[PDB]
Formats: sequence, structure tokens, C-alpha cells
Amino acid sequence: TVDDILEQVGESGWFQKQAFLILCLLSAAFAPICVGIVFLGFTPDGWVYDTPGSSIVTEFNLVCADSWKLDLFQSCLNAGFLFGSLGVGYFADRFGRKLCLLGTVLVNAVSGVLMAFSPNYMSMLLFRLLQGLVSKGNWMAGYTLITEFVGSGSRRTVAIMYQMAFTVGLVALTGLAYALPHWRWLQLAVSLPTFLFLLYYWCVPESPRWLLSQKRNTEAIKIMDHIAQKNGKLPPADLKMLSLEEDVTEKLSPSFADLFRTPRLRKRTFILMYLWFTDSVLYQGLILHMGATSGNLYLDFLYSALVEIPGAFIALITIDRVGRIYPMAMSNLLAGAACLVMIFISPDLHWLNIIIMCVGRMGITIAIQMICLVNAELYPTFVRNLGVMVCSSLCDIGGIITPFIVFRLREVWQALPLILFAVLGLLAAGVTLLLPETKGVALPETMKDAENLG
Ligand SMILES: CN(C)C(=N)NC(=N)N
Repeated sequence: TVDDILEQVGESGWFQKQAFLILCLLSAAFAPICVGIVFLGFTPDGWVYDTPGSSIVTEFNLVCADSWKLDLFQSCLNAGFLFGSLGVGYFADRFGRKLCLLGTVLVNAVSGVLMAFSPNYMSMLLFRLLQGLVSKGNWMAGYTLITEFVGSGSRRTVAIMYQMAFTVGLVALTGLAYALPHWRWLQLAVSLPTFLFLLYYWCVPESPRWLLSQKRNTEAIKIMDHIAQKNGKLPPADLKMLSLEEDVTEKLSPSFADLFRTPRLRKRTFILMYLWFTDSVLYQGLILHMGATSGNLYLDFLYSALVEIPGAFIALITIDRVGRIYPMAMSNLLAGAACLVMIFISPDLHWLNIIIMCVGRMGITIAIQMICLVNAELYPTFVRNLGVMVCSSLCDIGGIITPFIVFRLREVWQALPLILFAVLGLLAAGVTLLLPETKGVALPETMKDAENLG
């Protein structure tokens, strides 16, 4: 199979390290497509806006349809996510993974370049929809590819280090937003590492599991000897692409074969969609809990962006031995019991508000780090379609429902949204962390996992 030859080969070799840096340079490009609107949505105030830079609000005249503008903008981005979920979930299974990712990166690069010189607001909306759709496809495909590519005992290292790469992408976005004469300079500076990825994407291999599922043993042997020659060692071909006698046709029934696995997979994928929805809603509620500003213009966003590194390092230290479901329970209970304190009286002589908000964030970031890792480890039949469906098709619902509901609630009553978010999160997502599946150090992706699971 793949795990035995991966253990017999260098799982963390130097070629693996340069491929890791290349897909990390992919990972830092996912910051502004999801969170960079805060650096593009400055609203300082015949309408005159006093700011040395500019924004979309300064560019247009958003004084009577300002609420109709940005809400529809982010709703169209999340609709682009909604199309892109099913789109890449079937397209990666159809035309493979690596060529899909390369073409999708090229489309992202040309779409960002054309976004930098957007003529009209209709072009703005269309390009934002296409950008969101493509960028979500790129990031999820890259994360799945490198989760599969690394060996058995080093999945978490890769996953947590790429969440760290996303964090340093937000940090570099905050550092870049200091030099903001127009949004165009920011977008043009962001779009250049995508071309760097395209330039240095000629020396990256495919996914051995998906390639082996195509019964192409020759190119599997080719990529194994390429990996061995890159590390400069003779490969101990114990299996020699044995393929475990796999002959099942790829994409036989994506999400249609779950009827035979109803008592064993339906409840698991349901609780996974529940946990994704809870993470998205709680995350957005904690961002809007101050409305992305608290006495500052950039320091609040840095506090909401540099908080991920302590959570990531805590996860990397913690989840090696205790498992991957107890971290879910600890993170969920900590987030709930941290956000529940804001109902109490504000700190008269201390900083309890920022303390509970930062520890709640830490809990939510530990939860989001894991949700992706356990999703990649699970859905053993085909990790692409089902994994994207649980990842993105129940996060776009959070993106379309969560800001409108909490905005209207904070317009009418502060107490209801925080209480409902805390109750739903704490109770339901702590019940959700009650072993959806048995955890194993190995990472196979065959249907034998679905029918056995140890
Ligand atoms: C990257 N995007 C869109 C997030 N909202 N991240 C998140 N922690 N839910």
C-alpha cells in the first residue's frame, strides 16, 4: 500500500520540505479572499471622507444603500462558495487533483489581476463570486493533497503548520494594509504570490492514493523513484506499488452510496456538518462581538489575528497523545464558558471583557484547526466530495445567515444572539465531541475503513 512504503521512505525529507513550503505559499494566499474585506471596507464617515488611503466605500457613494451594498457583496461571495463546493467536489474527482489545482490557481491569478482593474460594481460582484469559488477550491484541494501526501504519523504536523501558515497570512495582510493608498495596491500585492506558486509549481508531485485508485502503477513507481532520488536514497520497495488489489472505479456513487452505509456513516457526517456550522456561526459571532473594532483600527484586528498562534502551538503540543476528540470537547467547552461571561457585568476595574473574548477566540481557533484535520481523516470512501460538502456547503449557510441575523439582533436586542450562540455551541457541540469515529494514527482512504474502522 502507501503507508508501508511511506514509512520505509522519508516522510519528512528535504523534497517534502520544499513541497511543504510551496503549498504553504499557497496557504498564505487564502487570507484576503475571506477576511481581507475589513482592510477593503474602511468607512471613516456632497460626501467627503477623511482618510489618506481609500476603500470601496470611499470609491462609491455608500450613504443610503451602504447596508445594501456590503451585505450583498459578502452574500455573493458566499453564493460563490455555494456553487464552488459542489463544483470542485465533482471536478477534482473527475479531472484529478494536481492538474485541477494548477488550472484553478491560474484562474485565480488572472481573476485577481482583472479584479485589480475592475471597471464597474457589477464586475466587482461577478469577480468576487468567481474569486471566492476558485479560492475555496484551491485551498481545500491543496490541504487534502498535502494531508494525503504526508506519512502516517505526521498528519497533524502538516495540518497545524498550515493553519499557522494561514495565521501568518493574516499577519502579513495586516502588515501590508499599512501601505494602503488604494485597495488596488493591496490586491495587486496579494495576487503576486499566486503567480509565484504557478512559477514554482512545476516540481510538485500528485497524490499517491488518488493516483493509485486509477490503477496506474507505472506512474506510481515513477513518483516513488523520483521521491527516492530527490532524497538521494535507494528505495526499499517492500510493496512496490502493491495497490492492495484495488480495482474499484473512482466516482462510482459520490454521496449516492451512503444508503448502504446509513447506520455507520450518516450520523457521523451529520454531526460533522453540525460542528462545521457551529464553528462558522461562533467564529463570526465572536468577530462581530466587537464589530471588528475596539478602540483601535489595526490593533483589534491584529489581536484577532495573532491569537491563533498560541492556540496552534497548544494544539500541536496537545493532540499528539490525548487524541483528537478530547481536544474538540475541551475547545468547545472552553469557548462556551468563555463567551458566556460577557452576559455578566462588564469589568469595572479590569480587562475581563478582552480576556474572555481572547480566550473564546483561542477556543474557536483550536476547534477550527481540528475540524479540518478530522474531516480529512474521515469520509474514507472519497475525501474530496464528502469532505468539501461537510466543509464548505455548511459554512456558506453560516456566511449567508450569521451576519444578517446577529446584525438585526444587535439592532433589536443584544441578549438573544449571545445566549443562543452560547447555548447551541456549548450544549450541542459538546455533545458532538463524543467520539464520532474511532481515532487511528494511520491515514488510509479506502472503503475498508468505512466497513471496518478497526
Ligand atoms: C477563512 N474564513 C472565511 C473564516 N471565516 N475562518 C474561520 N475561522 N471561520
